[PDB]
Amino acid sequence: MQKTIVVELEDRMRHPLYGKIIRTTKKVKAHDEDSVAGIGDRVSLMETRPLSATKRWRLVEILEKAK
Amino acid sequence: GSVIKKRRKRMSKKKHRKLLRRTRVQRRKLG
Amino acid sequence: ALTAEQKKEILRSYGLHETDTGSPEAQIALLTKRIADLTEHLKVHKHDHHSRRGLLLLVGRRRRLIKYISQIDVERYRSLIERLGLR
RNA sequence: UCGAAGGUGGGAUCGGCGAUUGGGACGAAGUCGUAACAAGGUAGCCGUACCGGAAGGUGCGGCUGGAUC
RNA sequence: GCUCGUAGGUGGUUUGUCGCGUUGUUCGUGAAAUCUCACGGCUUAACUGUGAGCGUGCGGGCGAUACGGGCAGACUAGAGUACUGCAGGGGAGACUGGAAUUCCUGGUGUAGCGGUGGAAUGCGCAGAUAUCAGGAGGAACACCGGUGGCGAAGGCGGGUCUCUGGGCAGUAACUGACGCUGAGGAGCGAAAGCGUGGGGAGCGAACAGGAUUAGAUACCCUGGUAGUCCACGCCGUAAACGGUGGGUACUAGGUGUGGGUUUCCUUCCUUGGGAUCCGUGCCGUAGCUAACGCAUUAAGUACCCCGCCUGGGGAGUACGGCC
RNA sequence: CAGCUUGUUGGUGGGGUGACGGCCUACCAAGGCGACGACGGGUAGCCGGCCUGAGAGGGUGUCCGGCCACACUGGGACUGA
RNA sequence: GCGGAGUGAUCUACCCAUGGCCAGGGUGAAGCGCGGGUAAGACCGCGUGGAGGCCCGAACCCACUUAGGUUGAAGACUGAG
Ligand SMILES: [Mg+2]
Ligand SMILES: [Mg+2]
Ligand SMILES: [Mg+2]
Ligand SMILES: [Mg+2]
Ligand SMILES: [Mg+2]
Ligand SMILES: [Mg+2]
Ligand SMILES: [Mg+2]
Ligand SMILES: [Mg+2]
Ligand SMILES: [Mg+2]
Ligand SMILES: [Mg+2]
Ligand SMILES: [Mg+2]
Ligand SMILES: [Mg+2]
Ligand SMILES: [Mg+2]
Ligand SMILES: [Mg+2]
Ligand SMILES: [Mg+2]
Ligand SMILES: [Mg+2]
Ligand SMILES: [Mg+2]
Ligand SMILES: [Mg+2]
Ligand SMILES: [Mg+2]
Ligand SMILES: [Mg+2]
Ligand SMILES: [Mg+2]
Ligand SMILES: [Mg+2]
Ligand SMILES: [Mg+2]
Ligand SMILES: [Mg+2]
Ligand SMILES: [Mg+2]
Ligand SMILES: [Mg+2]
Ligand SMILES: [Mg+2]
Ligand SMILES: [Mg+2]
Ligand SMILES: [Mg+2]
Ligand SMILES: [Mg+2]
Ligand SMILES: [Mg+2]
Ligand SMILES: [Mg+2]
Ligand SMILES: [Mg+2]
Ligand SMILES: [Mg+2]
Ligand SMILES: [Mg+2]
Ligand SMILES: [Mg+2]
Ligand SMILES: [Mg+2]
Ligand SMILES: [Mg+2]
Ligand SMILES: [Mg+2]
Ligand SMILES: [Mg+2]
Ligand SMILES: [Mg+2]
Ligand SMILES: [Mg+2]
Ligand SMILES: [Mg+2]
Ligand SMILES: [Mg+2]
Ligand SMILES: [Mg+2]
Ligand SMILES: [Mg+2]
Ligand SMILES: [Mg+2]
Ligand SMILES: [Mg+2]
Ligand SMILES: [Mg+2]
Ligand SMILES: [Mg+2]
Ligand SMILES: [Mg+2]
Ligand SMILES: [Mg+2]
Ligand SMILES: [Mg+2]
Ligand SMILES: [Mg+2]
Ligand SMILES: [Mg+2]
Ligand SMILES: [Mg+2]
Ligand SMILES: [Mg+2]
Ligand SMILES: [Mg+2]
Ligand SMILES: [Mg+2]
Ligand SMILES: [Mg+2]
Ligand SMILES: [Mg+2]
Ligand SMILES: [Mg+2]
Ligand SMILES: [Mg+2]
Ligand SMILES: [Mg+2]
Ligand SMILES: [Mg+2]
Ligand SMILES: [Mg+2]
Repeated sequence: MQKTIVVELEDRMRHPLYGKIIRTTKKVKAHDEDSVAGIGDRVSLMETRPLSATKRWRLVEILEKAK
Repeated sequence: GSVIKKRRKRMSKKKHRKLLRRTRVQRRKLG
Repeated sequence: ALTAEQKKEILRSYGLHETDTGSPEAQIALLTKRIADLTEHLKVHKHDHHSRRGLLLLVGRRRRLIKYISQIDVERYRSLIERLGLR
């Protein structure tokens, strides 16, 4: 989808009453000034000003490329 | 006397099946 | 079914080094052979349910093994999938 | 152009009533039986099927939450 | 009901790293009021004010890596493969064996047979029952047979052949955590039942007659249709029960029985004694339990995951929906 | 309540805004959300607090205070920071 | 009306042999391919295909309604459906 990237975030947090550690994910959008990205691509991101309706993130650096 | 608990269920199920057999036709098939 | 001299001829062709018989690839190979022959056995004898359950057991085993190999290394996954047949 | 309201239409969905009809619960010193509890007088239950005013009966398989040697 | 398996949850031993969880400290925020502590004043109080906690949480920085988590690895102990053996009613298909029941044909032979608590209906005198020979057909497979074996469960035995699944033991050859469980889902799932087509001996819901009885829509008798059997689909339920979900570790023993392996009198044959693995029973200690009882096959001691319960009826019913 | 989404998901050039932004528009691609509950149905202002409780919890959101929404019902602009 | 013997299936009923005819639209069965789905299938989505006493509708074959005709144009028709 044309210079847009989707990063699936991760977070773990203490369950409020049963006290377990719940694993909760996200699916969020980040920018690509260059539209090169495979599937996988452990990458990092930081916030920006919105560039679309649900755009809030930007890719900063790509590491351990999709193998 | 644990069989009594089975007999109550038996009677209820028996009467329900008897009602269904009384109405397996447009008595109930329409509805 | 799958006598010794019948399993060796795919042990050399699918196992790694002249004695490998328990690697992911080897296990996929002979499970696939077993599933093939047992599917022939089930195309005849349509209603041999107790052996068809054994077939599903082998299928589940091979599915766990293919997911194992796809996690551990993906190039060998690709090679084994091309040289056996998937989907 | 967009536009609330309005109009037209076919659906969706939530309710009320409804001749008639079905079961449920609770009531009373009613009528017909006696099905279960003892081997409860044919051991009883489970599923299923058929039959019977009614409990129930019977068939098939099963259980012991029954017996016998 | 059982199993497989998706998401998820959970995960053996070890090395190094990250420091996300976790954890330490500080900074900031967590308004005021409220609540708590101490004083102060409204005559005390309620109420108020001031100072100190609360503000459990969150964001930044600086520490840590014991545990959890990510990553890069390693190991064989879990798991799986290989090899050698082993037991078995595990399954499917085809062919096939004998007893027995029924019927038919004939031989004999005559007045009963059958059945019951006692009878009658009924069968027979047109030749029944009985007996002999032959034949047709269907179903189930005596003795083996067990308390046993196998299968996830449901279930599974006449024999032979063909195909086929699982399980157990031993070697340590191989892989190297690939495991466990499993919401949903899928498959299998006694009997009854349903569809189509076959088959139909015996049995036998329904039905009919006889009997019993106050009645007898029953129990008993005489017949007897579906069904029971087969092929292929459907159904998806059972006291589908051990009324006990799966996995794993540990916690006296005693005694059977089933399948392996291994050491001592080893040729004293004894096919005794011991150890070990996997079953399968009984009895029993600790422990547990309301008690009954369970008790290394736990209902004990623990951990992981799932299913389920929250008084009895109404009701596993109505409505909706799916099949 | 299992399929919801077409200006919906993104991009480009524009427009527009105080400001980023499908906020709007022309074109291009066909994406985004969801079993961690989308979409839907019902109910409801939220909170520091208040009630209860040993606490965790359960109920509740009235005085005070903070935030939001509304102003007969529904739709829209103007001035002006 | 009865009987005997003949005549008739150039009408009509059925059948037999051999020919002919059915504008134009529409729908979209099996089958066959590709893809998804899983191990394999089921199954599903697309195409393709062109089935059917299939649909609409001329010719053609009928004859439902209605009006007309009813000393008819016609001893059974015409018009409109
Ligand atoms: Mg842009
Ligand atoms: Mg008692
Ligand atoms: Mg009424
Ligand atoms: Mg009684
Ligand atoms: Mg009874
Ligand atoms: Mg009696
Ligand atoms: Mg009785
Ligand atoms: Mg019964
Ligand atoms: Mg009866
Ligand atoms: Mg029985
Ligand atoms: Mg398993
Ligand atoms: Mg599983
Ligand atoms: Mg998983
Ligand atoms: Mg994990
Ligand atoms: Mg660990
Ligand atoms: Mg004072
Ligand atoms: Mg004071
Ligand atoms: Mg105060
Ligand atoms: Mg405060
Ligand atoms: Mg091992
Ligand atoms: Mg066998
Ligand atoms: Mg014989
Ligand atoms: Mg016969
Ligand atoms: Mg004779
Ligand atoms: Mg005879
Ligand atoms: Mg290795
Ligand atoms: Mg489930
Ligand atoms: Mg099934
Ligand atoms: Mg059956
Ligand atoms: Mg049948
Ligand atoms: Mg029937
Ligand atoms: Mg039949
Ligand atoms: Mg009888
Ligand atoms: Mg009778
Ligand atoms: Mg067969
Ligand atoms: Mg049940
Ligand atoms: Mg059973
Ligand atoms: Mg149960
Ligand atoms: Mg357990
Ligand atoms: Mg044992
Ligand atoms: Mg004991
Ligand atoms: Mg207990
Ligand atoms: Mg209740
Ligand atoms: Mg129901
Ligand atoms: Mg319904
Ligand atoms: Mg547009
Ligand atoms: Mg643009
Ligand atoms: Mg712009
Ligand atoms: Mg309101
Ligand atoms: Mg309390
Ligand atoms: Mg308020
Ligand atoms: Mg008020
Ligand atoms: Mg007013
Ligand atoms: Mg202005
Ligand atoms: Mg004449
Ligand atoms: Mg003639
Ligand atoms: Mg002619
Ligand atoms: Mg002629
Ligand atoms: Mg056409
Ligand atoms: Mg087609
Ligand atoms: Mg037609
Ligand atoms: Mg023509
Ligand atoms: Mg003509
Ligand atoms: Mg005609
Ligand atoms: Mg007329
Ligand atoms: Mg005409």
